[PDB]
Amino acid sequence: NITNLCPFDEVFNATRFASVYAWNRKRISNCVADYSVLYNLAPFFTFKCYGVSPTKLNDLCFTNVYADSFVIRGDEVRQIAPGQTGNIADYNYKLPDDFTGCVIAWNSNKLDSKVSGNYNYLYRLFRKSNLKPFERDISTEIYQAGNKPCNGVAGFNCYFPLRSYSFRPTYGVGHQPYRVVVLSFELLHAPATVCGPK
Amino acid sequence: QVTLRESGPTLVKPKQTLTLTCTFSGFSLSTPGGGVGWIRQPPGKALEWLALIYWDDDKRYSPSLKSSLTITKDTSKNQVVLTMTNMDPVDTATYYCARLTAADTIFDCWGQGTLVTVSSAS
Amino acid sequence: ALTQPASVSGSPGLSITISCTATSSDVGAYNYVSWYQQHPGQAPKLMIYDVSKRPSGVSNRFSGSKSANTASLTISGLQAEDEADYYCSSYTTTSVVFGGGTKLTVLG
Repeated sequence: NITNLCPFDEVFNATRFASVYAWNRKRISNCVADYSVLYNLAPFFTFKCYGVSPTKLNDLCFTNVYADSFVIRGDEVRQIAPGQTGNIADYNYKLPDDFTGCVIAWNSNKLDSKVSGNYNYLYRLFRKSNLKPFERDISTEIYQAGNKPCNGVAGFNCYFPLRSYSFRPTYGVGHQPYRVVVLSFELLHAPATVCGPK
Repeated sequence: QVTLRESGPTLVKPKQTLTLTCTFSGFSLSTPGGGVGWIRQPPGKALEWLALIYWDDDKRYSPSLKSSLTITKDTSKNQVVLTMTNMDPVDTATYYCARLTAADTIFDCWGQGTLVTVSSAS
Repeated sequence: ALTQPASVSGSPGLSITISCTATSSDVGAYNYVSWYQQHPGQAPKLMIYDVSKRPSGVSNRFSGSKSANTASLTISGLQAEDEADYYCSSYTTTSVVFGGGTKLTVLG
């Protein structure tokens, strides 16, 4: 008994979407969530829920929904699945192997790819240990290998952790930008706050 | 209702700097994916892209000309300014400013274009 | 760059095609390509953006195709008010190429 629409237009229709290592999080609560509205927007070529039954989802209440958003490449969308190796599922954004949520990834090469490359999306490349479930590495320190100390320079054995995606419109499907929004549903023992139309 | 009107002096002395401006009305340049560029068209020749600006102050230029082309935005008054130095008597052409709505729609709406000539005559 | 046929003739009503070959293929996947029309004395007007798409205000007489790496503008049902210069433009790895020109001569 809430009778209020959730602000899904703030995580699916935002001007500045997110970064890879600085993925945005907008927790939703105390509102009615009708996921069918997602079928009227741009064609979502990737809608793979993991334990959520995407079809007939309006008839399901949720306790705490966490909507995370970021932008990745094309061949790296398959790493947002719960449990996978690679480069962004180990040092940028990793999901637990209990993820009862939905990953919606849509191609954004129409507005997130400019001439000579869009360098406004950075992804982490060098990190000591693998990223733990739901950890955001907002820090950027010079990755000094544990052999010889380094300083604020760049050389043969000393480099920078973050890299720069080059989203050019002359790239085929796989290197084009893709906006990915993951909805994590708690569904634990607690009074629910987000339900559907019923 | 997109309207892109060019301005600036048509006649320019050789070896100087242009001040070709483009007033755009009917859209906001802050839209994600938008942008205003410039296309040169010599008399009796083909089109050639010169410069381009985006919604995040990103300035792209042609790889052949990067030491003279300078584009800037003045969204406070909706006026994109383009300045190029070292005007040679080969740049006499009809300059256009077209809006780049998105990456898929390359320069959909064009302006009217101004004939900029480079001649030592009065 | 992009090469186009210089002169193209067409009888009133028949269908013609304009080839946009990407010689020196640094164009990449060649995903986006837009065809503009320019009448003598006016500004280039976009006829058809990406090969399967049509802007509001253009009739179904214009269509686009791309067999393997060559864009083709199919114009069917020619009229007297169609003799204009057509330009195909795509994206390169570092610039925005605009190709050459193509003059349509509707005899009669």
